[PDB]
Amino acid sequence: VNPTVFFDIAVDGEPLGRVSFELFADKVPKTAENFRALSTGEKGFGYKGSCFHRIIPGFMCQGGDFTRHNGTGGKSIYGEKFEDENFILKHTGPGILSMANAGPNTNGSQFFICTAKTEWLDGKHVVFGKVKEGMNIVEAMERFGSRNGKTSKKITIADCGQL
Repeated sequence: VNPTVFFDIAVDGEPLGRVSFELFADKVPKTAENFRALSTGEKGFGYKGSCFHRIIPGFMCQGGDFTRHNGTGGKSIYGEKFEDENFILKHTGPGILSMANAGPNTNGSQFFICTAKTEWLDGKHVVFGKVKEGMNIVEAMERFGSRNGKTSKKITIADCGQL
């Protein structure tokens, strides 16, 4: 019953593979719905064509800034920001999908895919999904990151939607 969405990833425009995510709409419905709708584009804006602007191997892949492409932009389907819905779910290991923010109750569209256990983010970032298929594709993306987060090739969401 929880929705599944997919990203088709490209590296300098060459297809890499597909990642799918289960979104925990049963526990964080408002946060899950934002990501779902941005993945389908159904409200007229969303993730298709956007990049992963920050990738730190052994930590996380960050994306979702579809307005400024660098970590300073994005917006949710509810407005420019929305509240921290709850902190029921924790950052338990690789494959966790969590919201980026700039302080309490500042969620927009940016997110990150953890590639390690990040327990120091518990209670500060809302966890709302996990990788279901294609964790190997996330691992492949990670190799284009660097310690300061700048990517060596352009990592883009070439297509996305709901399965």
